Amino acid sequence: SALTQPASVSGSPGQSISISCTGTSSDIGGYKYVSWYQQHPGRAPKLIIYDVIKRPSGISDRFSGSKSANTASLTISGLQAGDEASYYCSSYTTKKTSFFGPATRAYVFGSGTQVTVLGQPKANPTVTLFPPSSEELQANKATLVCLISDFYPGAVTVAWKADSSPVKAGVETTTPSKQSNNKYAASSYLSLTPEQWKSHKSYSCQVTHEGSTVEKTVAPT
Amino acid sequence: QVQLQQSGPGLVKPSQTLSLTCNVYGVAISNEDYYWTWIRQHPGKGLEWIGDIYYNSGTTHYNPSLKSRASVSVDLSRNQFTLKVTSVTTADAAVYYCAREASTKITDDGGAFDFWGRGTMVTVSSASTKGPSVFPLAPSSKSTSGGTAALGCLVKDYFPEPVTVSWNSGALTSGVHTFPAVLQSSGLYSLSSVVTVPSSSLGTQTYICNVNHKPSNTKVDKKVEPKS
Repeated sequence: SALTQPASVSGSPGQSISISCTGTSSDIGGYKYVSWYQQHPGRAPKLIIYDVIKRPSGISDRFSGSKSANTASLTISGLQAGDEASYYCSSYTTKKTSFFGPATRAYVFGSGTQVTVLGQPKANPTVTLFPPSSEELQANKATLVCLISDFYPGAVTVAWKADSSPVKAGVETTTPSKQSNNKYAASSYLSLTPEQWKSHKSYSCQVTHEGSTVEKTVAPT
Repeated sequence: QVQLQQSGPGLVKPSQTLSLTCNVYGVAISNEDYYWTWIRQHPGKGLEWIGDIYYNSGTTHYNPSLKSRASVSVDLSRNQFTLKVTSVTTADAAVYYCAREASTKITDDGGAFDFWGRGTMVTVSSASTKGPSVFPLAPSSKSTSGGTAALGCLVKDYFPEPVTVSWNSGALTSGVHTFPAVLQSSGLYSLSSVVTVPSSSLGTQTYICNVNHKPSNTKVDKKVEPKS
């Protein structure tokens, strides 16, 4: 029911890129009130185009848009790194509330298109590994915290080791999430007992990312 | 000019009634140029127009998708408007946006949503809420590299999302990083908030994190000192 849109479209810096929004006759094909919304992870949407072509006050000339038949287009020229977000097309439409009766006003949105920028410099993650606090140990809990910030692309591999041997049970690892600076962050958690914590020489957190590996190690002291 | 505040995030039980409020600033709702609209965004999905209201007409309009389970109200004493969705199911859980619909001319049927709100997160679960446990991630020789030192708060065992973490009452903003939460097998969320700071500020300058869990109405203040 939502307007048709490509899940993702990509382009290198400086070049133009086009995002097509396919609709119907009851909207876009019929009405002049098509608009575009930009949404970075994970703030609220912001208006960038309305009435097909017109830009709000404060938007750059880089963002242009057009319409033809039942399809609209958003053309971003002079592409930049900050133009990496989600883009939704919206349109005015009319619908029947009951089976019959006057057609009530409504709005329909698109599925959304993820714009990726090409040729961004790879970044190595800043890794941190916190041991269990005394307070947590007093509560009979124990959680090792492995934090992984500011890496690019958003592909990383985390592993946990007890002393020198790997461990799979008790491991909870977040999926990478986009930061404002277009880099990715993530975190991992190893839940143990105070017994496992105090009955081992060291615990380690390995982070593998594009040929680079980083192993951080904590110990019970 | 326009500024829209939504109510705090929340848990709502199945088959109960969701109710969200939106405070408008910088422009009157009684205005004639603007329809006032509700839109939700489901987790990992596109947007969905819920319904709107136009004051001068007094007419409200809704999306047939909600089977007439949604109603929009207005309160001029505070210049606010509210949404009410009844008999909620798991499919109504989402991030709810409130927006102003503005046209080019009154003659124009439609327009676009120029101004939006930050969004309130609404989770639909019969399970009860739970305030977070706040453990101090203390600075040490481990969370250090030369002139910089990382200290944080572990916000463990809480439900539902979200949680607002700050440091020193929203004063220290330089170097703060809050990671998204893990979803444990138990269903409870957990996240860490770490601030990176100078090394020569651990003994003297104090660091207090402030955790706010609105869904369960919990607010915790924790000081993170160097271990001793």
